[PDB]
Amino acid sequence: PQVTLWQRPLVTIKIGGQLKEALLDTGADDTVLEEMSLPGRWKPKMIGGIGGFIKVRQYDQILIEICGHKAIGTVLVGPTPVNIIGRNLLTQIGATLNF
Amino acid sequence: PQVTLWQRPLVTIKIGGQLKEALLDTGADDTVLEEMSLPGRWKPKMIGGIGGFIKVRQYDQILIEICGHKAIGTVLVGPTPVNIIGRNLLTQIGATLNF
Ligand SMILES: C=CCN1C(=O)N(CC=C)[C@H](Cc2ccccc2)[C@H](O)[C@@H](O)[C@H]1Cc1ccccc1
Repeated sequence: PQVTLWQRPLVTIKIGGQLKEALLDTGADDTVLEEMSLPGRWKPKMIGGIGGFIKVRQYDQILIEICGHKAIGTVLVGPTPVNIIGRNLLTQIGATLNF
Repeated sequence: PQVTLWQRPLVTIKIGGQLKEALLDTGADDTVLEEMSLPGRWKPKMIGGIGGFIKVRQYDQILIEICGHKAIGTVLVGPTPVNIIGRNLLTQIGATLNF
């Protein structure tokens, strides 16, 4: 859909069987979701924001349905306040920005 | 234009007669800018982010030109790694997210 930006662009995602809201974020290179339980193995990596660097777990090959469109990619879960869908998935869902 | 999200959506702003490069960021509610010289009539504020809080100077009624659309709004200057155009301005250049 076209989303305007008078409101936060939130979408439901279904991930790991769980349903969440998540912010569509063209500013973020990566997708980071708050702690939740995901299956599979995983690695520790850390990422920056404003404010500073949080430690996180890299999960690869993980399947998300984002607004129902589907996709697989790396998710980082860790201490965010908001679950963020960043350009690695926004690209598979085919998102664009138009001005 | 239409920005595809393979690469970061960087754009040039002219702000206070200085030329910067910034990120069009749909997940940020405000515009925050690295430290720079502004005509200093401003207030303390603190914005939150990933990985912590940072402390910013709030200026409003700043004219910004973000591509040749001028937009006027509140700008938070402060210790961010990257200049970020958030939704308060994007709505003013009319930007949309689409998929
Ligand atoms: C990867 C996420 C870090 N990040 C943030 O820290 N902020 C903060 C910007 C205001 C919000 C995400 C956010 C929104 C609301 C609450 C918490 C986080 C932006 O929307 C994100 O793109 C991004 C901007 C950024 C890019 C590169 C280096 C530093 C920062």
